[PDB]
Amino acid sequence: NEYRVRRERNNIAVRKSRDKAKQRNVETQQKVLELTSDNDRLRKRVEQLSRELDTLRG
Amino acid sequence: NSNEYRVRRERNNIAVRKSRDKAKQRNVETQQKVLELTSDNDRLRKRVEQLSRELDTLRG
DNA sequence: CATTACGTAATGA
DNA sequence: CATTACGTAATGT
Repeated sequence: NEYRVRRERNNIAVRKSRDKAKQRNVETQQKVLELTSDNDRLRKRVEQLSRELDTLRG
Repeated sequence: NSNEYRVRRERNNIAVRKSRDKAKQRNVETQQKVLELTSDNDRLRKRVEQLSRELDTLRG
């Protein structure tokens, strides 16, 4: 009957949506980790370049 | 007290709504953090390049 | 107490 | 079809 096949299609889609949202969350936390170490390396670079500018003698 | 099953269910349904609200807010705040770090890394990269061009200009 | 998989029905327009 | 909120039950996330 149509009811059971519509329900099974949705039951499959709800699982798929949930697995996909779990995937995006892992990917988003990865992204926060990569952007944060990039941020820290860029800050080290700025500090080091600023210090050279500030102490250049010629 | 009487009907402990319904007491526990009523309290758990509260915990569940609370947990789901919090998870949504954690999700928002994480996306905002990605935005923030992305725009800050952009700013930091322009700074590295503008400092570098200044050193290049001064040294040769 | 907080967290999460499950099936369902509504939303989406 | 994809997404979301719900209440339940199991479980220590």
